[PDB]
Amino acid sequence: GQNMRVAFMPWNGYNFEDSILVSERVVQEDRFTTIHIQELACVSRDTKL
Amino acid sequence: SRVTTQKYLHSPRGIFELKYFFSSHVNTEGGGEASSTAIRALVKKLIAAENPAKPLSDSKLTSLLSEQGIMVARRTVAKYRESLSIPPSNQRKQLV
Amino acid sequence: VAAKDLRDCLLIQLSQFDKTTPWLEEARLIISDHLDLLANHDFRTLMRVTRLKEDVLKEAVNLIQSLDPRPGQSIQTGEPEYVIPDVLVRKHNGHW
DNA sequence: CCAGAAATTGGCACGAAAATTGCAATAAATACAA
DNA sequence: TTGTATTTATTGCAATTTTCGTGCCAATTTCTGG
Repeated sequence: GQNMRVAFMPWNGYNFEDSILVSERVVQEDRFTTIHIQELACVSRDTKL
Repeated sequence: SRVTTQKYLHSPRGIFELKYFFSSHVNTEGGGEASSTAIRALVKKLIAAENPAKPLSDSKLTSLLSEQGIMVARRTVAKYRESLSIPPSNQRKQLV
Repeated sequence: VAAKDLRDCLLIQLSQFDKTTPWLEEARLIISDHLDLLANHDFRTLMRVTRLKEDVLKEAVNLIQSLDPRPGQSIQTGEPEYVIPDVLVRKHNGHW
C-alpha cells in the first residue's frame, strides 16, 4: 500500500458509517493509480467457400 | 470415379473436394503438359498485376503465357477468364 | 434502404448531401442519366454526352464510388458454414 | 475530326476424350457327414 | 479319405453421357491517317 497522513475526527458527516474522506493531493500525486491490462482475440478459420 | 465423389480433403492450404485435383491439360513447349488449374492461377496473377490505364487483352495474355512454354489458344484463355468471372479488357480500364 | 434499384439508392444517398459539395451536380447528372455506359467503363462517350473534362469526370466518378452500394449490410447477421473433412494430409518429419 | 480498317469478344460447332451410371443372383475356401 | 453343403470374397465391364480444347465468324470497340 501507501503511507498516508491520517487524522481521526468527524468531518461534516463525510466519514459516516465507514466512509473515507480523501484529499485532492492524493489524487494529484497518483498514489493509488493502477494499471490494468486486457486481452482480445481474433481467430481466422477455414470455411467451405 | 465413385470414391472421389463428394469427399473433402483437409490440407494446410485449405479444404478441397478430392476431385479438384483432376483437371485437363494443354501442350507446353518442348514436351509435357500444363494443367488448367495452373494456367488459371497464372492468368489471375497476370491480370492482377496489369497497368490500370490499359488492361491486358486475351491476345496479350496468350503472348505472355507463351514465354514460359505454355501453348494455350486465345479462345481457351477467354474461357478461363470467363470462368474466373473477370470482365473483358475494355471493362477493366480506369480513369487513372 | 428499401431502394428499387441501384440508381434509386444512389440518388437517395446523394440527396442527403449539402449543396456545398464541389461535384454534387455532375455526379447527380451521371447517376440519373448515364449509368449503363458508366458500368460499361466508356469514359469517352460519357465525356461527349456530359460535356466535362478528365479532371472533373474523374472527381465525379470518385464521388460516386465513395457512396455505399449496399445500405442493408451495416447490420450483418449470420454465420459462415463449415465442412467436416473426410481425410487429413499433413507433414511429418519431412514427408507427407 | 470521319471513314475504314484493324482488333476484340463470345456464340456455336466438332471430334476426341474423359467421366458417369446401370447392372440383379457367381466361384472358391472350408467345415462336415459317409 | 472324399463328395457335399456354407460361408466367404467379389469393388469390374460396357454402354451412355458429359466435357474438353480450339476453330469459324458475326457483332462490337478501338485506332489511325488522311
